Amino acid sequence: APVRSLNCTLRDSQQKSLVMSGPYELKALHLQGQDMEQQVVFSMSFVQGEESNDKIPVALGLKEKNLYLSCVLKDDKPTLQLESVDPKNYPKKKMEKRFVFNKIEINNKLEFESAQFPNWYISTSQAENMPVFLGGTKGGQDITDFTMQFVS
Ligand SMILES: Cc1cc(C(=O)NC[C@@H]2CCCO2)ns1
Repeated sequence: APVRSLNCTLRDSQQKSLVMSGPYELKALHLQGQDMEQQVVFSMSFVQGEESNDKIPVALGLKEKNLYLSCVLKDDKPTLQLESVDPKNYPKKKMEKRFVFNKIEINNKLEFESAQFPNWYISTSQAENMPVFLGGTKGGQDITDFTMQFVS
C-alpha cells in the first residue's frame, strides 16, 4: 500500500524549536509566540526497517518539499544533510538507508538514531542558532532527546 506519514514538529529537550536559515540549513533556537510559524514542519514517514516496541524506523521529510534528512560520510565523518529527491518517487515505503532513522522512545522523550550509522543521533547544541547535526554519542553536553508535536 502507500507509505504512511504524519505531519509534526520536533523540539529538543531544552525546548528549542528547529527553523530553516540558509539553503539546506536546519538550526535550533528558543522560539515562542508569532515567530513559531518559522519552525519546520516534518512529514515523518513510517518506513521499512528493523523494528521493536520502542524503536520505529522513520524518514524525516520537510512538509511538501522534496527534501529529506539523510546521513552520509562527509570529509570522512557521519554527517547530517538535507538531500533533494525526485518528487514523483517520494516518499516511499522502502527508503534508502541514509534516509532512515530509528525513532527510539526512552523516558517520555524521543531519540533519532541513524539506521546507517549505529549510535549516531540527530543532535543540537546548547547554544542558540547552531546547526542541527549528527552526533556520535547520546551522552555529554550535546542534546539528543526530543519531543514531537503532531500538526494538522
Ligand atoms: C549558518 C547555519 C548553518 C546551519 C547548518 O549547516 N545546519 C546543518 C543541518 C544538517 C541538516 C540540515 O541542516 N545551520 S545555521
